[PDB]
Amino acid sequence: LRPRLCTMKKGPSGYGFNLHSDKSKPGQFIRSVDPDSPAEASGLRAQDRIVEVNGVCMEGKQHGDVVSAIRAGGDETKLLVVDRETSTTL
Repeated sequence: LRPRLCTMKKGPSGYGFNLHSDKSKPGQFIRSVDPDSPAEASGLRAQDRIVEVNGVCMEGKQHGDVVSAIRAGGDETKLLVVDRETSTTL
């Protein structure tokens, strides 16, 4: 599965997701997505990692800097996200 774009327009309750850091892995991940939210409708899923915000790479950025990038876009955001890697050599 490859990176997917989730495009959403903000409602009165925001987009409807929680963004958080991981214990082990770098990057900002989707903790949860609210039912019936703009976020859910856009295809965003729990455990997704944010790769880009509005076409800008988020690699190496701290949590607050990804949050600011999302907020800076005003009433809309476009998140390029990927699910967690599921490939292991044994």
